[PDB]
Amino acid sequence: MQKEFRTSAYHSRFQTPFRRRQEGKTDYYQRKRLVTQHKAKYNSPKYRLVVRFTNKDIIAQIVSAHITGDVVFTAAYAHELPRYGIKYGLTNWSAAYAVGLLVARRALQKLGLDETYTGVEEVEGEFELTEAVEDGPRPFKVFLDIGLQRTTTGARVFGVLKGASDGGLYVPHSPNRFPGWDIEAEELDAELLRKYIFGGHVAEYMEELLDDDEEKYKSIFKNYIEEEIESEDVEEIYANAHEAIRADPSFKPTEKKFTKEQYKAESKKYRQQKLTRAERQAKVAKKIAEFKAQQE
Amino acid sequence: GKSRGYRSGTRYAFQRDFKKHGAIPLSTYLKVYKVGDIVDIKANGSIQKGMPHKYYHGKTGIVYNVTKSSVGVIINKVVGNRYIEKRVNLRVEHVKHSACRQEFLNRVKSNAAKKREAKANGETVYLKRQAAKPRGSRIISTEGNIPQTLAPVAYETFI
Amino acid sequence: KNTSSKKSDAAPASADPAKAKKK
Amino acid sequence: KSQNVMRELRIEKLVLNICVGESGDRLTRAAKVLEQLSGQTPVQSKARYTVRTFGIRRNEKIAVHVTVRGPKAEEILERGLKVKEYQLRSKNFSATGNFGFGIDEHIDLGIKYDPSIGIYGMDFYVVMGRAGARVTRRKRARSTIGNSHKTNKEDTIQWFKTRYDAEVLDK
Amino acid sequence: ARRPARCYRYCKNKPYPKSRYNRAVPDAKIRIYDLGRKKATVDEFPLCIHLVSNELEQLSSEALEAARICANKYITKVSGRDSFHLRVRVHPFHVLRINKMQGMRGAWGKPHGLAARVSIGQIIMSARTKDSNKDVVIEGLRRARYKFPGQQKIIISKKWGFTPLNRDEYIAKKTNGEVIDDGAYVKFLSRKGNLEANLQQFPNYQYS
RNA sequence: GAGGUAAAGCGAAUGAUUAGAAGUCUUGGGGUUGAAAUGACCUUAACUUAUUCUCAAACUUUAAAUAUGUAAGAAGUCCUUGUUGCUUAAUUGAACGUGGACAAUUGAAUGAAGAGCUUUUAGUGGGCCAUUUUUGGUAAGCAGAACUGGCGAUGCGGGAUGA
RNA sequence: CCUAAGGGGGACUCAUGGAGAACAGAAAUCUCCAGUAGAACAAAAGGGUAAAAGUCCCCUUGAUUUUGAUUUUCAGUGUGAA
RNA sequence: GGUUGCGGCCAUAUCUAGCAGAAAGCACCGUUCCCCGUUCGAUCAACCGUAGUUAAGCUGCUAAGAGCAAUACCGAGUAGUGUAGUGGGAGACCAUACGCGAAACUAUUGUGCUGCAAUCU
Ligand SMILES: [Mg+2]
Ligand SMILES: [Mg+2]
Ligand SMILES: [Mg+2]
Ligand SMILES: [Mg+2]
Ligand SMILES: [Mg+2]
Ligand SMILES: [Mg+2]
Ligand SMILES: [Mg+2]
Ligand SMILES: [Mg+2]
Ligand SMILES: [Mg+2]
Ligand SMILES: [Mg+2]
Ligand SMILES: [Mg+2]
Ligand SMILES: [Mg+2]
Ligand SMILES: [Mg+2]
Ligand SMILES: [Mg+2]
Ligand SMILES: [Mg+2]
Ligand SMILES: [Mg+2]
Ligand SMILES: [Mg+2]
Ligand SMILES: [Mg+2]
Ligand SMILES: [Mg+2]
Ligand SMILES: [Mg+2]
Ligand SMILES: [Mg+2]
Ligand SMILES: [Mg+2]
Ligand SMILES: [Mg+2]
Ligand SMILES: [Mg+2]
Ligand SMILES: [Mg+2]
Ligand SMILES: [Mg+2]
Ligand SMILES: [Mg+2]
Ligand SMILES: [Mg+2]
Ligand SMILES: [Mg+2]
Ligand SMILES: [Mg+2]
Ligand SMILES: [Mg+2]
Ligand SMILES: [Mg+2]
Ligand SMILES: [Mg+2]
Ligand SMILES: [Mg+2]
Ligand SMILES: [Mg+2]
Ligand SMILES: [Mg+2]
Ligand SMILES: [Mg+2]
Ligand SMILES: [Mg+2]
Ligand SMILES: [Mg+2]
Ligand SMILES: [Mg+2]
Ligand SMILES: [Mg+2]
Ligand SMILES: [Mg+2]
Ligand SMILES: [Mg+2]
Ligand SMILES: [Mg+2]
Ligand SMILES: [Mg+2]
Ligand SMILES: [Mg+2]
Ligand SMILES: [Mg+2]
Ligand SMILES: [Mg+2]
Ligand SMILES: [Mg+2]
Ligand SMILES: [Mg+2]
Ligand SMILES: [Mg+2]
Ligand SMILES: [Mg+2]
Ligand SMILES: [Mg+2]
Ligand SMILES: [Mg+2]
Ligand SMILES: [Mg+2]
Ligand SMILES: [Mg+2]
Ligand SMILES: [Mg+2]
Ligand SMILES: [Mg+2]
Repeated sequence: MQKEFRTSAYHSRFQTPFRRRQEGKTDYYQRKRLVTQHKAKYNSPKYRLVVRFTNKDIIAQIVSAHITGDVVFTAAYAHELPRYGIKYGLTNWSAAYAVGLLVARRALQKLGLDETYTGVEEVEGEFELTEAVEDGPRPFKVFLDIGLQRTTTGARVFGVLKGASDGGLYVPHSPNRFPGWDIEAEELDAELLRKYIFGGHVAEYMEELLDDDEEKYKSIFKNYIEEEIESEDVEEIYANAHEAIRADPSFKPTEKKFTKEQYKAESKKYRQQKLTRAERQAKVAKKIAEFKAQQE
Repeated sequence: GKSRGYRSGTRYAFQRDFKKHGAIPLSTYLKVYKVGDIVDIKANGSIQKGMPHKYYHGKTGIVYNVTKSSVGVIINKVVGNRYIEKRVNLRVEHVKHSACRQEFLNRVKSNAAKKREAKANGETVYLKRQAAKPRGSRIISTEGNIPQTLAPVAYETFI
Repeated sequence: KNTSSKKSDAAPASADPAKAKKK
Repeated sequence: KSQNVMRELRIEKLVLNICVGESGDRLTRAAKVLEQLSGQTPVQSKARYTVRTFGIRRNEKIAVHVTVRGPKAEEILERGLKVKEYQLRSKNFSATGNFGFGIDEHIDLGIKYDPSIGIYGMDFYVVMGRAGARVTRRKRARSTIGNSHKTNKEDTIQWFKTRYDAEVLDK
Repeated sequence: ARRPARCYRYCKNKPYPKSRYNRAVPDAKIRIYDLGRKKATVDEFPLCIHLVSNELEQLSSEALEAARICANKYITKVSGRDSFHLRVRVHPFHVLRINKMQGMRGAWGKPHGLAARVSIGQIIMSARTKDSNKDVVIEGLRRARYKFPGQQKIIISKKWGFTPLNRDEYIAKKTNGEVIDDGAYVKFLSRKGNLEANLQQFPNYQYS
């Protein structure tokens, strides 16, 4: 016979964590270190590159934090990529690179720093930082926010990192977390990084799987089969997309099939609504009367 | 043996509030302090750097310096028969804007608005605050409120 | 090779409570 | 619906423990047996504290254990149930829906006997679970499993009896 | 050995209990606080009589034991051992100190005994019994009064036994099915919490 | 704004603490000597659950009174735009400013033999008492603290007499 | 007293209870669940700390240089410490 | 209005036990060549969005639910306290005067609100 643990006193003295920590979504330690600004720069904000991965989507946002809540500057989603020519693999490492490049270009379009700070126009996979222009405004400085996602060399968040850096944004970083970093010989093999930028690993998997298991190739790569897209024309898909991303990085919202009021009215039809006090009092009275049958 | 250390007697003063331990809400790090601001001082026990001395816990002062993570606050402390100007470096976790500014700064605006409106109407308005004055005459209606007579009650034991 | 890492913090234990004889 | 596809019971992991009471050559040979059976390098456990009665000391390498998942876990589990001739007790199932048994000789499993190695007994524990346990094990947004989705003793007992045509005693 | 009680009558010092700071403290002379038929149900002994302090004062554990013994002996001798339930309502938790057992240097005393610090109106002893045994129980406490210093009053309680309800509210809650036995005490019905447990615990609850 | 003492609390954490009641497969034991089955029964003792009496200078959710920090304007508020080697992605800010607007109810009360400032030097550095808070001590015309008022340093009327 | 028990980063979560697994029993090791910290943080105590300040791992020397300002004790002197 | 990403305040949001959830989203889910990390592709890493599911997560509703929050002809102007007397009392302590003024208890009510961006039957 052990003591019941979950007493009323246990609940009384319990201190609930922050709402978004109890959801397991925000690391407030890292958030404090990222967001907090030098008090002698007063109202100049720090800008975060929020990078989040869902099971189907890549979300990249440029955010500054304020007391009333975070405020989005620009945002690029992976589902915007089909507009630019990438329809499948919307969560590749290369799709991450494309989303990072798109958000960088879109932010620079919003600011007006398009002609200045074009970025790395010829992606060869070399490590490079956006250098300031003499006698001109400094490049838009942004710090990377990978959230709760673990830091591994080859992770997809650093694809958005490299894309945003190549898009003209100044994002301070090091190359030892990029795919293709040799940890033993501390130098970056830029050829393998460039391979990863243009979907080289996926194309090589297509080629390696096709001659080793055609049935698995048929199930895994269906969309490619009905589009008649082979490995050798994978690279162009990104290279054109790059160009298209640089041609018009502006955000185009999806035309909505229904209005806000129609959406609200449709959703409001479902979801149960709370009972009035009198209703539950009647329920209690019924339960008391209906308890009368087990008097033994 | 006598003990007189830096944080002596701060067992309860420097405690976190009940069910309020742990991480700092981030509005503390988002507030902006400018030279001349009036701030209340309340030491946070969980941040030990830039922490005030126990004297300044509960004191209010003027910001004179702004640094990377801290502000300098001027406090006047009684030393004998005069005040001495004290300059304390405090991280912003132990600092909060004083709410006494916002009441007086609003009364200045209200007086300015009232003055122009009376000026607009070509009349006069009085802006000085007044203490509560004795109440005027009044008439008490007894419809539904005829006086009920009370008497002191006898002594009883209820144990 | 590989060995288990100490998840616990009872460094100056070297014994444990509840471990009472005759129980 | 209680008859949903994602409510399917299936093995999460199998953990093989050999708690040889000492350190040195014998523990090394137990580790060799475990690496032989699983094909994976096992891991050695250190004593949390010192007990003179058991002849162990703190941080002395006592036991060795290994975790296997997938088809190999299934093969090892049925290989061990053959030694038990498919007959466990009701007391062998925990309230959380996991079960275990312990063999006494490792050559009964069906591996070659070596005079240098000798025979070691072995401890088997199977961790049961339905789909969606990753919620409780992932880094971000970790939560708990709903009551109906929880694994319990009765469901595991019935699933074992159905899937292996075995008998669960209770003496 | 023991000084006269006049040396410790008044609450001059702060409470000095047994703790991790004083450990060599003797035991109180009083160890038993409930006497008579302590297992009797609430309905058996409706009448409650209190011995109440009219002093802010300290009562030694020796005096508590002596008065308890006197009252118990008298009431069991006159009315029988099963005619009452006596409860001592003050526990001696304050440690008195003695110095000599030189001069005033290093004069912090050693634990010497125990006393209960009582206020004005604080109940010292309560006796629940039947009505017909009133004059007996009263006379037991009046004798016990002699073992105490200061002024004490014998007050007949308005309530049923040791319950907080008047002798009329208890009958109302009894005929309404709002009271169940709990051994020597009772449990009352609550209109808060799990409805099913409340209904199960009080089957005879005439709900309105 | 700060505070953690008085009070209060313990079917709220920690620690101390009286009494029953109902329950459990490590019940702690005795009997039924059950042929032995640890599988019942009578019992006391453990724990668990909901209760019960009483407590804390070095316990506490709560939480005073008295006491305490700051503010109540012209050195204020607002508008426009000058300076920098600091800051910002910036034409953003930071600080100091030019120019303009708000006139005696110019922004609570009450008082003010006016406010502010400097130099230099005496004596002193044994104290004691009263109310209240308060520590050691059985206590003391004892010893030791807190705030104030006194005596010392002070006569006068009263307490007969008396710092 | 400490080359880490200093510094940075990362991953993990402690005391304890319940239910289970050959030898294994009150105490060896393994598994799941619960677990507001009931542990641990060199040392006396208090405060503080949970995707950490605790446990483990990796890299290190900021336990470095030049001197000013400030806080406590305060005479607003020194010293110590920050 | 729902959902997601990032949040402010940090339980009216937590905890327990049931039930329900259209659309999109989210999620579980499938695989191991590649970067990467493991005793274990469980976590972490990567690939497919292809084979499946709302069972779980998440969300909403239910509960004389625990907790939390708010309110008060609740208790109570009680306890305490600032100030006063050549007040009472041997004392312990108490009453009164001018002020300030609790906590527990009791009852009732409520159970996240909201900012930026994107999206949806
Ligand atoms: Mg981090
Ligand atoms: Mg000492
Ligand atoms: Mg001291
Ligand atoms: Mg405080
Ligand atoms: Mg330090
Ligand atoms: Mg300081
Ligand atoms: Mg006017
Ligand atoms: Mg340790
Ligand atoms: Mg051994
Ligand atoms: Mg004393
Ligand atoms: Mg005695
Ligand atoms: Mg008497
Ligand atoms: Mg104190
Ligand atoms: Mg008290
Ligand atoms: Mg008290
Ligand atoms: Mg209380
Ligand atoms: Mg017997
Ligand atoms: Mg301008
Ligand atoms: Mg001007
Ligand atoms: Mg006023
Ligand atoms: Mg002078
Ligand atoms: Mg002089
Ligand atoms: Mg002088
Ligand atoms: Mg002099
Ligand atoms: Mg002199
Ligand atoms: Mg003298
Ligand atoms: Mg002298
Ligand atoms: Mg007096
Ligand atoms: Mg007086
Ligand atoms: Mg004296
Ligand atoms: Mg006087
Ligand atoms: Mg003299
Ligand atoms: Mg005089
Ligand atoms: Mg005279
Ligand atoms: Mg005289
Ligand atoms: Mg006289
Ligand atoms: Mg450390
Ligand atoms: Mg370190
Ligand atoms: Mg470290
Ligand atoms: Mg860390
Ligand atoms: Mg040094
Ligand atoms: Mg000194
Ligand atoms: Mg100094
Ligand atoms: Mg000084
Ligand atoms: Mg100095
Ligand atoms: Mg100094
Ligand atoms: Mg609405
Ligand atoms: Mg909270
Ligand atoms: Mg759907
Ligand atoms: Mg996987
Ligand atoms: Mg992964
Ligand atoms: Mg669902
Ligand atoms: Mg569902
Ligand atoms: Mg409720
Ligand atoms: Mg409730
Ligand atoms: Mg008074
Ligand atoms: Mg008189
Ligand atoms: Mg009064």
